[PDB]
Amino acid sequence: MAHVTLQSLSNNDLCLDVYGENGDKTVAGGSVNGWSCHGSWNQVWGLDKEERYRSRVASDRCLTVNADKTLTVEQCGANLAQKWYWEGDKLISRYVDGNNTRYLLNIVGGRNVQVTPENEANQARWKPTLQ
Amino acid sequence: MAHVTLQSLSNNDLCLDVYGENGDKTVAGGSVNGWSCHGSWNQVWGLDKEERYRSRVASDRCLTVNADKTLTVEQCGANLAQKWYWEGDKLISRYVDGNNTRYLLNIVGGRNVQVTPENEANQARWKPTLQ
Amino acid sequence: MAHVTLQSLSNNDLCLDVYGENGDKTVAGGSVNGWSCHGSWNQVWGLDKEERYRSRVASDRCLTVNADKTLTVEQCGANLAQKWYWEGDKLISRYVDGNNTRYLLNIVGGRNVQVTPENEANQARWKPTLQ
Amino acid sequence: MAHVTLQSLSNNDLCLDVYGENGDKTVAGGSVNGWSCHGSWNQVWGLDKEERYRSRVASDRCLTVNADKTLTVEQCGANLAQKWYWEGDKLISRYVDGNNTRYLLNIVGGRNVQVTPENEANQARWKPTLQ
Amino acid sequence: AMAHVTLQSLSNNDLCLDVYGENGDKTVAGGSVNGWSCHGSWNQVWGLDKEERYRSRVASDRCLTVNADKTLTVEQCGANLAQKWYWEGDKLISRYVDGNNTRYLLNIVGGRNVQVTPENEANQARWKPTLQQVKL
Amino acid sequence: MAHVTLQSLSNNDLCLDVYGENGDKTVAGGSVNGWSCHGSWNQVWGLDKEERYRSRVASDRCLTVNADKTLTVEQCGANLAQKWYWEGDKLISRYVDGNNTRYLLNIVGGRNVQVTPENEANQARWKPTLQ
Amino acid sequence: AMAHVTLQSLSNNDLCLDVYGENGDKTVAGGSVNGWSCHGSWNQVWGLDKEERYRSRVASDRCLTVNADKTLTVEQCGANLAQKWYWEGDKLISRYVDGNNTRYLLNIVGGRNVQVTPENEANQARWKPTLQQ
Ligand SMILES: CC(=O)N[C@@H]1[C@@H](O)[C@@H](O)[C@@H](CO)O[C@H]1O
Ligand SMILES: CC(=O)N[C@@H]1[C@@H](O)[C@@H](O)[C@@H](CO)O[C@H]1O
Ligand SMILES: CC(=O)N[C@@H]1[C@@H](O)[C@@H](O)[C@@H](CO)O[C@H]1O
Ligand SMILES: CC(=O)N[C@@H]1[C@@H](O)[C@@H](O)[C@@H](CO)O[C@H]1O
Ligand SMILES: CC(=O)N[C@@H]1[C@@H](O)[C@@H](O)[C@@H](CO)O[C@H]1O
Ligand SMILES: CC(=O)N[C@@H]1[C@@H](O)[C@@H](O)[C@@H](CO)O[C@H]1O
Ligand SMILES: CC(=O)N[C@@H]1[C@@H](O)[C@@H](O)[C@@H](CO)O[C@H]1O
Repeated sequence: MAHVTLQSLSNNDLCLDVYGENGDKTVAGGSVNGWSCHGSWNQVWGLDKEERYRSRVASDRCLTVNADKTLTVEQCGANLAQKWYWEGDKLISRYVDGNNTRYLLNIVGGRNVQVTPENEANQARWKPTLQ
Repeated sequence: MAHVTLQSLSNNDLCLDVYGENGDKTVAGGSVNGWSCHGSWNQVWGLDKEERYRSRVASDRCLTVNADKTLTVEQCGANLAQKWYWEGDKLISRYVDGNNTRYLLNIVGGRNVQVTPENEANQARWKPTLQ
Repeated sequence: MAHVTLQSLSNNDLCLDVYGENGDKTVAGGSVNGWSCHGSWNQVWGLDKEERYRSRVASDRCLTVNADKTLTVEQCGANLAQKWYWEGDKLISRYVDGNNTRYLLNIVGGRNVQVTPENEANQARWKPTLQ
Repeated sequence: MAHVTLQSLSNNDLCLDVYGENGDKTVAGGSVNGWSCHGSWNQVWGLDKEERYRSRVASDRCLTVNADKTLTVEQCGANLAQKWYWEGDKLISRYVDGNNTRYLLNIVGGRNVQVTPENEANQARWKPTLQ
Repeated sequence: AMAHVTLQSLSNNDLCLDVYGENGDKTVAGGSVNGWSCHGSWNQVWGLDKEERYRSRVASDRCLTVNADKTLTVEQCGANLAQKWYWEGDKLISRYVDGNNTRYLLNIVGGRNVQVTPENEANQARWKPTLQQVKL
Repeated sequence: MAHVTLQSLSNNDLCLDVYGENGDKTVAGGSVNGWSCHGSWNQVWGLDKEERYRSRVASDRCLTVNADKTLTVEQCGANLAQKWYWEGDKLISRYVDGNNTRYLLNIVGGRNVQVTPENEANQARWKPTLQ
Repeated sequence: AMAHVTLQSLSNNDLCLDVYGENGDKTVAGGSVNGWSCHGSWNQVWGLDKEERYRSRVASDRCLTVNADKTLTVEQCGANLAQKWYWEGDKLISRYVDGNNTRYLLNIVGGRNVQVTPENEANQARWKPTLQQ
């Protein structure tokens, strides 16, 4: 498995970053958003055999689409909300709902990163960058 | 032969699952429907050389299309109702009837899984996943 | 040479089968038709270098189209009535006559296998199946 | 050089056959026509580097278009009337004349084989069959 | 392996991308980059690294960098898209982004001045990376 | 270099032939025309690296297009009138004039062989045949 | 080790690119280049180097050069696009640029005169790099 940073190509310096909870980067349920690139453990990810992006902050922390379309790290499971695949420079969630849309990883403003309907995902270019 | 789980890509957590008959998963004629993924043996399957999906619940149990379009596990034979092939993420039965239609493995509501005429199969995406 | 059964994809359970004559399945001139699949000696065939389908029932027995379009096993010779080729899942005779048509291995009714002019051959899908 | 029989696909049992003259199959000028296939030497042919079809009846016997469009075996020379090429199942002579036409090996009635203008050659399908 | 190249214009009969430096010193961080006639010295040799940065051979840790005013400098190497470059045929394209919905191309904007320019206006923007033997 | 006869496919027996001058096949300026095929040295040719067809009649004799479009053998030089290339069964001269047409080796009547404008070259099929 | 080629026209039955030189001296810098019948002497032999220059065998350091007025000379070798050449099929195309926004092609412009000509006017512009060795 390749350890990578997930660096935005829609912003001059933003990487996908485990904010954590109250300084604690290792906590289950910790928030994920954007930050200037520095490649510390909370910015390194690995894509496993189940299409989950595992964080290097600790064991058993997977990038997770939440109901409100925000991002956290959570214990790894089988949910499609934890599955990801690439199409060119688009990073797409396998998450499904009644809206008949694919959801793309996308900068929604400032350092906020969420998933956004494909048609409306305007800052959704990423590069998996080998550490 | 590769042992796989058959996970839905049309539902955020559904796998093809041997319910059995009265809690007994090994019974011939036991029901097959959907359930959340946990990869126990009643959710593991193997596609043999005769295009049958063998269940790991016990020997000689093949995924079978019934006349009412529901699914069971039965003793393995030559019937087309036990034969399956992939097209992309669609899992297609070789079963024929008087409808000039192919039948696709499909979620028809809740955790109910059946085969549905191709034109009407709108929750019929699956991913075979190595165990 | 691959030894196969010839199973219909147009009928849920029918294989090309040597019936024989009066119980005797080794006799030249023995009848060929449809039966449920069991893979026993009288359902096993092999396509030779001369495009003949040889039967496992005895040496020197070839699948043969007759005048009236029924099928028998006969001694192997050079006649086009004994030559067969595949186009996708269609199995076609090289037999010629004055009727401006190709003849396809086909099911008419439910139990009777014969060859049929192509344009009327509505249940003519087959699968050569190893073992 | 691969030796073949030249079997018709427009007739259920006809091969190109050196008749000879008065029982002698080896004689120069000997007639060529059709016969049921038996694969003896007077039905075996080889395409040489000059595109001549050499008969196995004897040395130096090539399939030759005569001025009346009948066929004989003759001593091998450079004339286009001895040159042949395939195009699908059509076997075409390089013979030229003022008729703006290609001449195809063709059954013209019964066991008579001649070459015929392409737009009128109705029984002109052949298959070279390896021995 | 990183190839040492000159970046020669195909839109001007004799212009290479060149570290001007400052005050005669070609090694300074923040030194200007523009065009000059080709001579292939170290301040004209470049190498594309695994992070898509064009490193100058003039000194360690000098990367071709798009500035806010679209001029070019060499700067200490980091992660910013302003230092990332990719080829499409003979166009050398910056990964720099802003609100103008455009790609920026390496472009001669007049005389020996080289900047990046919006794609639809980049008329002297053809380049050839040319393998250059480097003397130690 | 591969020695060939240049045999016509537009005439049942014609090969490109060095006639010579006064019975002498070796003379520079000797005429080239057609003749029945016998494969003696005045009918054997070799295409060299300069695209010249060298005759085996004698050293330093190349097939040459003359201003009047007749053919000779001449001392080998650099002129395009001595260069030839194949497209399919057409043999084309590199010869140029102000008419902006390509010239093809062509039978123009009986055993007369010349070069002819491409559009009008109707007996211009050739086969380079290995000796 | 550059392959020895002549640059022979396919638009004229016998014309090669040829260093005329000056007053019989084929080695001189700024020597004129035009056409002549093909004889393969060193003033007609060329080599394409790694910088896309056609070097003449008349002397060290002599490259085929497009001049401002579109005539051709041999000159000391340098980096100028005016000395760079590439092939597309039987067209030999210069990298020279100017204000006209055209590619320039090696072209016969009358008798033995060879220049470069704008692409869409170049009617005697077919060439074959012909191997000598
Ligand atoms: C080096 C490091 O961990 N820095 C983190 C940063 O990546 C980001 O997560 C931020 C969120 O507020 O907090 C910082 O402490
Ligand atoms: C771990 C396990 O076997 N769980 C099964 C489940 O897969 C499903 O078959 C369900 C049907 O009602 O019954 C459960 O007991
Ligand atoms: C089990 C078995 O072999 N059954 C054969 C069947 O294949 C078919 O040929 C039939 C025709 O009457 O005869 C049976 O004896
Ligand atoms: C076995 C054999 O060679 N049979 C030949 C047959 O091929 C055919 O040429 C025929 C002509 O009338 O004569 C037979 O003797
Ligand atoms: C030999 C050399 O380095 N020449 C440089 C040139 O490359 C360019 O940078 C110029 C900037 O004004 O200064 C010159 O001194
Ligand atoms: C064997 C031989 O060389 N025969 C030549 C023939 O090929 C042709 O050139 C003819 C023209 O008149 O003259 C003959 O003498
Ligand atoms: C054999 C030889 O070198 N002849 C040259 C010719 O190549 C050409 O350069 C010409 C220009 O006027 O001058 C001649 O002296």
